[PDB]
Amino acid sequence: MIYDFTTKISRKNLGSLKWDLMYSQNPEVGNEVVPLSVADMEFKNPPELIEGLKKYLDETVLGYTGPTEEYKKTVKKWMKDRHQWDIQTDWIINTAGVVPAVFNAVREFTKPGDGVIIITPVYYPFFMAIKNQERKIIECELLEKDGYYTIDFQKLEKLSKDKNNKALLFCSPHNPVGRVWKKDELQKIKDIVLKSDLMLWSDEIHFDLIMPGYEHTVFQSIDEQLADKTITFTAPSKTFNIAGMGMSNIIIKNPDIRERFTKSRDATSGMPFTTLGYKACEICYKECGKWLDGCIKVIDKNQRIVKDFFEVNHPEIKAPLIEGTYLQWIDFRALKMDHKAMEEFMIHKAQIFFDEGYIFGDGGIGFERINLAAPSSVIQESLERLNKALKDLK
Amino acid sequence: MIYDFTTKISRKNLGSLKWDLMYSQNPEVGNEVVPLSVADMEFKNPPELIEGLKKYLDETVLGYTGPTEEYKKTVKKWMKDRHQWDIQTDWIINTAGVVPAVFNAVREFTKPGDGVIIITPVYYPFFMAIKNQERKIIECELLEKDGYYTIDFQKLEKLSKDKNNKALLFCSPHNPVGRVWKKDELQKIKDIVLKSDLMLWSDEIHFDLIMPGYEHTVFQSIDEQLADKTITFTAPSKTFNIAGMGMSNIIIKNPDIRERFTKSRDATSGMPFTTLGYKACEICYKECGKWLDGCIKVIDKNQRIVKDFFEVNHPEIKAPLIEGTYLQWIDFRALKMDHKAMEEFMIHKAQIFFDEGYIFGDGGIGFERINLAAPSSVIQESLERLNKALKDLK
Ligand SMILES: *Cc1c(COP(=O)(O)O)cnc(C)c1O
Ligand SMILES: *Cc1c(COP(=O)(O)O)cnc(C)c1O
Repeated sequence: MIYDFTTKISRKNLGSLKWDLMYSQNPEVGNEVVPLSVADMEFKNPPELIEGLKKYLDETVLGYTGPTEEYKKTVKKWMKDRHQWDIQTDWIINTAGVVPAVFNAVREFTKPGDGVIIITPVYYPFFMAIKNQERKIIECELLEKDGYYTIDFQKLEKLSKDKNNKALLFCSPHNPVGRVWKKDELQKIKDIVLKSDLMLWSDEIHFDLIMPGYEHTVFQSIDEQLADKTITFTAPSKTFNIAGMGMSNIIIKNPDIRERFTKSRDATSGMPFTTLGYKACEICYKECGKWLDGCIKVIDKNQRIVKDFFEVNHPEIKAPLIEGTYLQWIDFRALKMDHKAMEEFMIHKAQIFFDEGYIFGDGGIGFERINLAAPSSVIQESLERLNKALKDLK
Repeated sequence: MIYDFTTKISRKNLGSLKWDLMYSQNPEVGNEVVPLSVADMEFKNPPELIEGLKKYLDETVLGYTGPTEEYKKTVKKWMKDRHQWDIQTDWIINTAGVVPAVFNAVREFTKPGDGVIIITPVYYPFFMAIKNQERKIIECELLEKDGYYTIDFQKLEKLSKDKNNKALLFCSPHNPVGRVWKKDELQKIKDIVLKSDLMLWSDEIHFDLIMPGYEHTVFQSIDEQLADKTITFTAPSKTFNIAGMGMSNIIIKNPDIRERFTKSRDATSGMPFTTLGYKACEICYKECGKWLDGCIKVIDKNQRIVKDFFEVNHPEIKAPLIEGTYLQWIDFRALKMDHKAMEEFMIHKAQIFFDEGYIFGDGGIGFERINLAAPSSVIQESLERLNKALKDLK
């Protein structure tokens, strides 16, 4: 199959939440502008998936649908071959998206007033899943040194000792800083977790999007006792740009926890009957491996394009390479602009639409998250607009 | 076009909930057997839909997607053209299925211990939506005389006086009895509702599947004040056999009720991001009207086959014609077999898989619901199989 990561596509007036958001923020945005905000790709989906879905549409009946044993086997096989992770078919529980699964986790395993620990700054829906259900957000801020983010273990161990805290909501790879947790880091966290009564909710939706050289370790794969009280969220959506196919594979080893998560889901959302969602995931894992390799190559090229751009044109702004995800963390703090001013400038002066750093927590103030999943030429067009805007800003 | 309502299809090992349930119940079931239980059709989807979805796939990106204004106008046009019902586009709230919407209504407009009135026997998920959320199921049993079901207005009024009951969860057309409510019946229910603090939740998922000779009336369309406190559940799933596309259109006129409903949805399932869900509904409404006409004819043709079948071979068993839906209600109380025992007989001796009447409430004990949405030849095969089983039964 021949893949395309070069065609500049347009998603204007097509129901794209990302594009509609851009036009809503700046009605005067040029027609040549492409948003680099929300985490979905500016690439057509894998050809095999599209051809596969069309083939399926000619065979199937779009009725009440559930996962086939083959589907489960395919997900189990992906975890094995791609992550040296041994799971069983009956460990897989499906939800229409990871966020709803997270909301469900909080709903079922905690009560109002209970605390949930998250490492910040981080993917904003985490905050929502907690406080929106009246639970307490317990922040364990990341330590940062010259752009490199690490875990505050002393503080984390302290928080785990607080009986009111019922679980650790973990992001791995960690959005938006692009960290792919090292084995030693995961070991320290594992010890803290097993030492307390904390449950482990590990969101590893970005675990297939790792940059060259780095290695992802499925958290619950390093210890069976840890796995006994862990809920791991996975899905093919971020990997193959199918967030609009709504299908997630939540892995839960413990029968008691699994059955509680399922009961709760069945009272809110219910079981996913989306036939194409099941098939899309199967097709991706079975046939879209080569496409993913090519996608990662382009992303790696793009993070280097960004890094180079600032080293050459505006050295005080830092865009370090990331370890995972296709979301790069750019440090604009040297501009000495508060986050509201930055946002205003990016949207109206540079017409570059990032996911403003501050939305991920106060630790993101001064930073900008750029979506690298676009053609290199598109990234270049955007940086040049920024270039002229920054120069004008003088 | 050439619409196929004759090809006997097989959905074995394809993830069909209906078929898998069948095999689970009778591993020895013959390969010639087709289930007539779960409410999805044993027909392939509308040609226009399939060609439209394939075309859409060649042009779209499967990312985070929301409804377009065109989508909304199309939903509005369908209500206007097909039901003489004037709705506004901002009245439309989307969910991934009607059942989740019902759970949402119960969770947001009532509290634990509150009562929700339902007219039984009825679609079983209704019971679950209430009971599994710690709410009280308040049954208002339908009156039955020679097969025809009517509303017990006296009981409904009595129950409406209990301030603990917060709403009436209505099914129109009514599954599983097949009643399409007359304006006279709806007006009488309305007066009872308007004189109380009862909210109205009208599940009208079957309102496009009306048999010749009858006409559905959207409940909230008969009175503006009733509409002010009514939540109407609609979707294209039952109509075009796309329960596997996960897209429902919940119509809520009142701004405050709507806002609350949406808030409740966002705290549990969030909005549907399904790209194909929105497109499938728009295609069906715009291009699949003729297919639907052909489908209803076969359903009408089949219900008459069932009716005549019993009158000729087992007249003590009654299967009267229905007014709406494609689910026919059969009275098997003349066999004097307790339900659990009768189910056993149907599953193993006759190898006919109905939706056992008792599952819809005690009022269904002794009845069987047959899915008419299948090729006429398939209905005949099934009936002939039960015929032998019945005779041998003696
Ligand atoms: C994108 C993203 C999700 C995905 O939600 P889906 O609805 O399953 O696509 C969950 N977690 C993080 C950390 C993400 O960045
Ligand atoms: C089939 C049916 C539904 C459809 O539910 P979905 O969640 O949209 O599949 C809802 N209500 C009744 C009365 C039905 O018979």
